[PDB]
Amino acid sequence: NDDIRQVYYRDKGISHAKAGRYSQAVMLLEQVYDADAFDVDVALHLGIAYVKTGAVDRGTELLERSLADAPDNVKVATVLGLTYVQVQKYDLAVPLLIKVAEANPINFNVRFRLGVALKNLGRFDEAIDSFKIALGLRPNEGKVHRAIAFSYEQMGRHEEALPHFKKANELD
Repeated sequence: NDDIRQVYYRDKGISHAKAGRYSQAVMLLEQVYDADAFDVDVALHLGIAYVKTGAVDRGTELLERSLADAPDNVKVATVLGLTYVQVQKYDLAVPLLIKVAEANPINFNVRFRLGVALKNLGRFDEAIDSFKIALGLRPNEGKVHRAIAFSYEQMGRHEEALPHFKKANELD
């Protein structure tokens, strides 16, 4: 039968998604995804693959349905949170990325994107906090020194900004 074939496309699809083979994931997972037999692992992996292959609205919507179906799933909160940052819905990204950072404290990208979201919302002290954690993870990331410098500057904290601007220029 096709049911066992179907199981094979599903797992291979999910595995393409996880490896960053996003086009191949879309090709496989479109053939398995079923909206009235909803499987959150397929939905979440096809969802991020859509966002990555340019079908941003279609993917966001699958990610949002995944969030409705599985409110505690950290993988969904990861891909949806980072997608909201990519589309500038900073509002909606913050709660999601906080929860993921609490669950995976050495996920650098999540911590950084949380800092970015907070910054763009004008929550500079919170932003700074997240940027210091991001620098503890990767002390030589130029982009974090630049973001934290800007955030300290926005608050009038020039003394604290200055070595971060010097470091971003050293790593440049």
